[PDB]
Amino acid sequence: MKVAVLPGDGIGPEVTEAALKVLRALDEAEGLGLAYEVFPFGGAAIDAFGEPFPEPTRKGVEEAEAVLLGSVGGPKWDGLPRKIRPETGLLSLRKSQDLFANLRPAKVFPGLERLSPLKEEIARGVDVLIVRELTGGIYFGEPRGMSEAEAWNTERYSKPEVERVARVAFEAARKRRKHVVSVDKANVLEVGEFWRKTVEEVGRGYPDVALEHQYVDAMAMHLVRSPARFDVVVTGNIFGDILSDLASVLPGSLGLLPSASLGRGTPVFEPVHGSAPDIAGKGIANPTAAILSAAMMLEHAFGLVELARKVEDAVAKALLETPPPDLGGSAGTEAFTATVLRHLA
Amino acid sequence: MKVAVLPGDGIGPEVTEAALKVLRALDEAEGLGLAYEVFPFGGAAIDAFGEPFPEPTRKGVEEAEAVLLGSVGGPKWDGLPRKIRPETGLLSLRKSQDLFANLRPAKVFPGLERLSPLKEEIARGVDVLIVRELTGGIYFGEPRGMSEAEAWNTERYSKPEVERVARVAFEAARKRRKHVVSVDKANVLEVGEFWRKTVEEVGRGYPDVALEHQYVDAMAMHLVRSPARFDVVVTGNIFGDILSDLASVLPGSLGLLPSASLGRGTPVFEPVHGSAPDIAGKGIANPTAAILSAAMMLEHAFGLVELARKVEDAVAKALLETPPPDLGGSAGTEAFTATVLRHLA
Repeated sequence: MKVAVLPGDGIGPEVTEAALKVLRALDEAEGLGLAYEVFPFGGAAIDAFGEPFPEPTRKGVEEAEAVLLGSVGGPKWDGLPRKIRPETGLLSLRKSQDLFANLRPAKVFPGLERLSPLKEEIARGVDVLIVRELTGGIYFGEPRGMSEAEAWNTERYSKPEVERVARVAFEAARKRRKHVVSVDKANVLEVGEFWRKTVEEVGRGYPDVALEHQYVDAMAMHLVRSPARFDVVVTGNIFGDILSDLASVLPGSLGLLPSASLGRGTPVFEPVHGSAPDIAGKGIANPTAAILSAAMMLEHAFGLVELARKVEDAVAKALLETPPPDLGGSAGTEAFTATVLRHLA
Repeated sequence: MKVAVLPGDGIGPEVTEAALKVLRALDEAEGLGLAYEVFPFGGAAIDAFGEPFPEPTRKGVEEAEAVLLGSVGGPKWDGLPRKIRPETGLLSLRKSQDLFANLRPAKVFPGLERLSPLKEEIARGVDVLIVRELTGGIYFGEPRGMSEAEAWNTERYSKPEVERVARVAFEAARKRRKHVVSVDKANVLEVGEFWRKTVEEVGRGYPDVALEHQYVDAMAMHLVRSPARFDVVVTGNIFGDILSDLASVLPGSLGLLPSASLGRGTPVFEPVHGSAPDIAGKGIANPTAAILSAAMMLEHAFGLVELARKVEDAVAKALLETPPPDLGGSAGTEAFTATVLRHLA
């Protein structure tokens, strides 16, 4: 299990250690054969190499089976030239690995329905995985341009692009509840038609997975009204953005949202929360996302689905017994991780 | 005050009269000078002239200062060829009047928070009005096409298109809580920056209306997290399409949603609910959306903001006191209407 650990800035190092504590334990039990090395990345990397994504790291992730990222960025490095901005390190990582699918789970752990904006009958059971396309669509399609009279942008999609992301969606589904729902606007847009069409074809290869189609506007409604009825959701770029964020407000807290990016190269797992520099070092940083990103790494990168669950359950019960400050608690980073490890046994 | 009443099909004429009953009542007390006429539309016009939007009607809307539409379409005409479909009548009526702005308000009536999918604390105070541009956007942008290997579509906007819709939003804000919120994807799309700068200018014409800009993805979260902080939300076609659908679930029931379509021609005010033939006749039809549509006509078509407010409140109280079947109640259409009419005095 070769893991490249890029802790990053702010609280990154704090929560990453917490995730590593859980992994080191699981290894001391199941005998996974872990083998990690931490690398400088983002702001940290900048202050030592003058670049957010140095070569020793670029090579380190190039030879690791998976990369566990912490946070990146901080008011200090935020105003530099785009070429060396800490955010640019992430783009360069993604690009170098051809990571085209971005996975974002939203789950209302049994017991924390209180935190959800939704009523408790509707939040109870939410566990949706939003798979989005990261490298195409209106966001990158040309032409694009402006004037004083008009502006324009082109949403373009090609077969290979839709097939790739469609496959990660069906594969992901295979490990979950076997239901996929492709989102598009086939009723009005050519690209919608093209998307629906290509997904269907790809769906043929996974006849054991329940496929469904939903227009983006009709889907925006269901996520609020009845999110619990969904498993995997797969959609194009910009719609992936809108649906991911709409899905993220369901659980009720940024600190319990892991994330992942799969593609041709080394997969990247990392929390969705920011660096939170002004709380960095004080301890008290919520490690739920990082630990859950690790859970995701086990499930996806190494396909140990069963262990990923064991971890999630442990952090599930952990959030109820010793809620970290964010959830109105005291359990700091170190204490909380401990309570996870207790249940992990 | 000339109103062209196009009852429509299904419960169309049932809910519309209720509205008209209230408009007559208001006409007496407040000395309005109401002057309306009912013309055949949708299936009814097909049943009489052989087309959904026959010339006699088309003339009526042009002579009128506002149209009060009911519902349209049903099983009897669904099996008709496109050119004659009742749905096609709408497109004809909209196109003919140059209707470019679509106003869809969503509001959680005090006391009826239990229906919302949101928690009572969040869903309380919701009174958001979404203005969406209908004639531009990726929906009708060119170049747009599909092949065997790829599909493309052009999101395109011009100063004339963005300026005219923005104005309807500002004008709308003044009659409301004076705040306006434009939604775009300016951080990555050339059209979004263009939309933002253009709305920013139009905005300098209403120094009183508070203006804030928000990315479409961020807005999808805000409407769920805290919909009670928004007054008028203005945006483009597709984005407006999604946001309206989203905001619609907030109230809890489709029957309480009125809508309007302003433009260069005769404005159109109608309920979002379908024709519901399966209840057309046997009372029970909730006339709320219709009455609200009439109230919407007064504020927007005739500027009687005050008298509009009066109706909204009356109907509001009527919901608690005499809830219609579809709101767990028993009050029939006439029954309900009377209670509304009671509170109008």
